Amino acid sequence: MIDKSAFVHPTAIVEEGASIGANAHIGPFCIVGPHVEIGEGTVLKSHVVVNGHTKIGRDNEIYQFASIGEVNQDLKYAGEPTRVEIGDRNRIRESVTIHRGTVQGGGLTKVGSDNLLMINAHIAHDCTVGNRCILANNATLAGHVSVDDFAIIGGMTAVHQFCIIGAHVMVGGCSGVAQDVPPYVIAQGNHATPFGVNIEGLKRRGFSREAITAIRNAYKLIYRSGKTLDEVKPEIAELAETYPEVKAFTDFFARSTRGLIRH
Amino acid sequence: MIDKSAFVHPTAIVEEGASIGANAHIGPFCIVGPHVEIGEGTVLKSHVVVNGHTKIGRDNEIYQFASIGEVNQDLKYAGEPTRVEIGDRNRIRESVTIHRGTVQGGGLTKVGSDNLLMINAHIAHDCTVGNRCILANNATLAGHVSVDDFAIIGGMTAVHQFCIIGAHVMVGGCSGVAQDVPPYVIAQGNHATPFGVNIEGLKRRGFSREAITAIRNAYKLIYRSGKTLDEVKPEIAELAETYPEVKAFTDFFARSTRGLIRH
Amino acid sequence: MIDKSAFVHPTAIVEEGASIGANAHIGPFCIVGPHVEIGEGTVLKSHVVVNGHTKIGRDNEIYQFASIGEVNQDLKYAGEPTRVEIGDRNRIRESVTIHRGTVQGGGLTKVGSDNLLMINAHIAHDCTVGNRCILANNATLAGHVSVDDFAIIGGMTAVHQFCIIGAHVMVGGCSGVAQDVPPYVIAQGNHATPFGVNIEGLKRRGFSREAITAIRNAYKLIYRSGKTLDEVKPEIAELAETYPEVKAFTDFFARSTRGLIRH
Ligand SMILES: CCCCCCCCCCC[C@@H](O)CC(=O)O[C@H]1[C@H](O)[C@@H](CO)O[C@H](OP(=O)(O)OP(=O)(O)OC[C@H]2O[C@@H](n3ccc(=O)[nH]c3=O)[C@H](O)[C@@H]2O)[C@@H]1NC(C)=O
Ligand SMILES: CCCCCCCCCCC[C@@H](O)CC(=O)O[C@H]1[C@H](O)[C@@H](CO)O[C@H](OP(=O)(O)OP(=O)(O)OC[C@H]2O[C@@H](n3ccc(=O)[nH]c3=O)[C@H](O)[C@@H]2O)[C@@H]1NC(C)=O
Ligand SMILES: CCCCCCCCCCC[C@@H](O)CC(=O)O[C@H]1[C@H](O)[C@@H](CO)O[C@H](OP(=O)(O)OP(=O)(O)OC[C@H]2O[C@@H](n3ccc(=O)[nH]c3=O)[C@H](O)[C@@H]2O)[C@@H]1NC(C)=O
Ligand SMILES: Cc1ccnc(-c2cc(C(=O)N3CCOC[C@H]3Cc3ccccc3F)[nH]n2)c1
Ligand SMILES: Cc1ccnc(-c2cc(C(=O)N3CCOC[C@H]3Cc3ccccc3F)[nH]n2)c1
Ligand SMILES: Cc1ccnc(-c2cc(C(=O)N3CCOC[C@H]3Cc3ccccc3F)[nH]n2)c1
Repeated sequence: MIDKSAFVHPTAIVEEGASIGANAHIGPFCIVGPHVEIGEGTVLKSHVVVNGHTKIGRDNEIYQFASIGEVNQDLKYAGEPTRVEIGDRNRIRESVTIHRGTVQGGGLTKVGSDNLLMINAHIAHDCTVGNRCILANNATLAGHVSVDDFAIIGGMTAVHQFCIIGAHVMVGGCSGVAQDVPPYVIAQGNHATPFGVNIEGLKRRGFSREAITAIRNAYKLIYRSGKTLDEVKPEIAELAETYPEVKAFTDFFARSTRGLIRH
Repeated sequence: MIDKSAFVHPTAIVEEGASIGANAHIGPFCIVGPHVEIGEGTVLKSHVVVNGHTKIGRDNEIYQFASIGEVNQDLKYAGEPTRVEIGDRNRIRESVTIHRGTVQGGGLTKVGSDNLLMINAHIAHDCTVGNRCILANNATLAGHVSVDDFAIIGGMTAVHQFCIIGAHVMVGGCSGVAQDVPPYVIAQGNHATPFGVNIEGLKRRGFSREAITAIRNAYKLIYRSGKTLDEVKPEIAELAETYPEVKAFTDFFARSTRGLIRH
Repeated sequence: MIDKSAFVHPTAIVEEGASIGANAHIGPFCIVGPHVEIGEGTVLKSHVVVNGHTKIGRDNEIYQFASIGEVNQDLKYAGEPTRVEIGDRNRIRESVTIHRGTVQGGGLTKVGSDNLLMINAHIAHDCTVGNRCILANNATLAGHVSVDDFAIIGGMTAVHQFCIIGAHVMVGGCSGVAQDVPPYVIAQGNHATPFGVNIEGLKRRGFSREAITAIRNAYKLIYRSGKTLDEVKPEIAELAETYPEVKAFTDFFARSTRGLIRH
């Protein structure tokens, strides 16, 4: 159902069954498939393809030549009716691609809210992007990658399948990420290695002096103490008893499957 | 001539003289030039530009915002009527570009069959891509590059002009290839260097234990023996007398013009 | 005003107020905003978006899926009416993006004449590109970058914000530029470092033997003498008293804000 207050350009092709919310705008030469839902106030500028079983939230801005919901590039995919979910107030720039999930990977590619996906960023099948993230130009996620809240990935950088980019991470440009990046960490290189705590990001986001200190101490446990990760996990959990921000490490360790990036 | 069983969307622009085969599908807002031939069952999803003297085989899937047959980026090119040939059952993803040849380089850009060209892959003028290859996102070939059968090139990787990517090669992501890559070799880095035989690929493709052993021994001759390439060529040819798979090296050496990638 | 000799395809959407010059060509499915000016003989092939306060010169060739004048990606930008200027005889290839300026950065993104911007090159807000430059595929400029006359940037290479790529520079592919590159210098790597004078480029462009020698001597002052930049500046200025080509260094030093790339 197309809301009576939505605008659908006469050259756009919105297939019967698509749901277009109030005050949405479907610009010229857009294609919107029959299983697409576009939330209130979302704008497709022009020349946008949205198809598949794809739900898009409110107040998104999707720029020309983006492809949202499309068949993924996993050779295992065979046409099953998988899904994309995109939240609210995202800015999805020219030529961005966001691909539907695979049955094998759980069936869902998900993007949260308030993200900035720059030109030609790629969100592969079964990726999970959180809130307030930035993918710079040509930042490329293989399948099943997690980009956690507030994480930022610099231009030309690619991430190997299943890797986790932890919350508040900053990955430099021109980098290649092959393992998991703990929350709060700066990473750079080919392959990417850790370069300390993203102190400036935490400062700007209202983390206290005490919390940043505890996070730096947890970083030192992981990377400077010389202990094994198995040894430091209970020490990090102990630290989190006083500084709850440190629990992000514990939660991340439980999800990590590829080991941590290391010097 | 447009086959009576082809579908041409009313918004597509197929110029008189284009040949569109049985059960092909030309989606919305596609442009097809008058010297284009599109084979039986091939689909142009939407927003595809195909022009030049360009022949496309059967059962291809070409995704939105791809540009096939276009004027190449070689400053030497002056508008001569050069050609593109594309085979069968390729998957050519969003924003892929495949450019026509140059007179100077032989007049022909060629792609075989059963290839997967991921988002924004670039096939420059006078390139030759074989069968069953994979170019991952943003993989970029300069002019005159050969990508031989079954070779795979990882995301963000670029290849310098005239280089050969040998059969069954695996080039990692985030790499820059400046010299020729012998068949069966894993290559990675900036600039790319060899990292052994692509054993897993050969195993999956039905190579025998004996053949893989011979290929590993030829690899050692090239890279571990410490001899010159001129010395090892007859030794590799001798080995190929028993193990025909090793002849791939001989054939490659004869085409190689840039020297081999080396540690 | 649309010149009576301009061609505007019936499927193109040229908003009232756009200025389209004599013998310009606006191809199918192009969108041209009301504050756009397109000069005599310029061609938009098809599927081109041009908007914003954007002035484009004569005899340009702009290929499909390019976005010229669009809202920039700087989170500081808030919709102010900033500008793009593009000169004459540029070749702007598929998927190139050129974004409008920011008030904070001066309000203007500028491109000169006779440039070749290859597939998916990115010109960010407030960049200044000169004349006769080449950006290869996926070459990506952050905001406020200067690319001076005749400079060339190889494929997959990105440039950090505010950096200057000096006149006649050659930056290799697969590189990441984080500081300023003096005129006449070859740069390569991640991060990019200097590799001597671009002798072949200067030779082809009519620089004299004496001028190239003086430029090589200025390069040695900067990078081989072991002196500080403050010491070498008057020595370079002294050299420029005889060889005016060396004044390019002086002019560059005055603009440089990020320090020079260094071994
Ligand atoms: C420095 C870091 C650089 C990172 C660069 C990342 C670039 C990502 C670009 C976006 C891609 C994304 O949209 C799709 C994606 O990631 O799909 C894959 C899917 O996430 C995965 C898991 O579910 O499975 C697949 O990847 P795998 O590598 O696990 O696939 P595979 O095991 O089927 O191997 C694919 C090909 O590689 C060959 N191969 C494999 C291993 C080997 O050792 N040698 C070899 O040749 C093999 O013969 C086959 O032809 C999937 N691929 C394919 C081609 O099917
Ligand atoms: C770590 C590896 C990274 C690899 C990255 C590869 C990225 C490829 C992107 C796709 C490009 C492809 O679509 C087109 C292509 O490759 O064309 C060229 C064509 O394959 C070639 C051969 O036939 O000839 C040309 O390349 P060359 O480098 O040989 O050209 P040229 O000799 O004319 O030089 C081009 C410019 O470089 C300048 N130059 C050259 C040499 C030098 O030492 N310094 C210098 O400034 C020279 O002044 C001129 O302005 C062609 N180029 C141009 C710009 O005309
Ligand atoms: C090896 C070299 C690789 C280079 C790769 C370059 C890729 C360029 C791709 C094209 C981008 C271009 O079109 C737009 C652009 O460059 O805009 C920026 C604008 O040129 C700049 C100056 O005017 O300002 C901005 O960059 P900054 O990095 O200065 O921005 P910021 O200080 O607002 O920080 C942005 C985010 O980074 C976070 N941050 C910052 C610093 C830090 O230490 N940690 C951290 O997390 C911070 O929380 C915030 O969410 C602008 N960005 C944003 C996202 O607003
Ligand atoms: C020296 C160095 C080393 C590695 N990388 C860089 C580098 C990377 C970006 C870049 O991609 N950015 C996108 C546009 O906003 C500007 C910037 C913001 C940003 C930074 C880091 C990660 C994600 C981001 F969004 N700029 N310089 C610089
Ligand atoms: C550790 C490491 C080092 C270098 N590179 C990598 C790396 C490269 C890719 C990648 O580009 N792929 C495309 C999507 O399918 C997944 C994968 C398949 C693939 C691998 C290699 C070459 C071509 C390919 F198609 N993933 N990790 C990883
Ligand atoms: C060995 C090495 C190291 C670093 N980089 C390379 C490398 C880079 C390009 C490339 O991007 N080119 C675009 C297409 O014309 C061909 C070439 C011209 C060119 C060269 C350098 C800078 C800008 C350019 F336009 N080819 N090889 C090679």
